[PDB]
Amino acid sequence: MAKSNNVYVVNGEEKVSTLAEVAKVLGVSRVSKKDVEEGKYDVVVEEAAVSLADT
Repeated sequence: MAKSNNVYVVNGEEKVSTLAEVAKVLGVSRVSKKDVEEGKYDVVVEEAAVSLADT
């Protein structure tokens, strides 16, 4: 994940401001900021409108 206004896309679906969203699709428990920092999966991070950035 919950950032100021940095939001993600649930593997190309819904937009949520917390990586717990993708964890649903990724079949994982609570994949969070480690995904962003370690680069686990191809999740996109952008303020509000994502799916074309991944900051």
